[PDB]
Amino acid sequence: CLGIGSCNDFAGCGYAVVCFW
Repeated sequence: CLGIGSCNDFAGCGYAVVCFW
């Protein structure tokens, strides 16, 4: 759910540094 990384945290919430593959 943060606004710094380039992928997704929790299904639609925002972005992540560790991307869930």
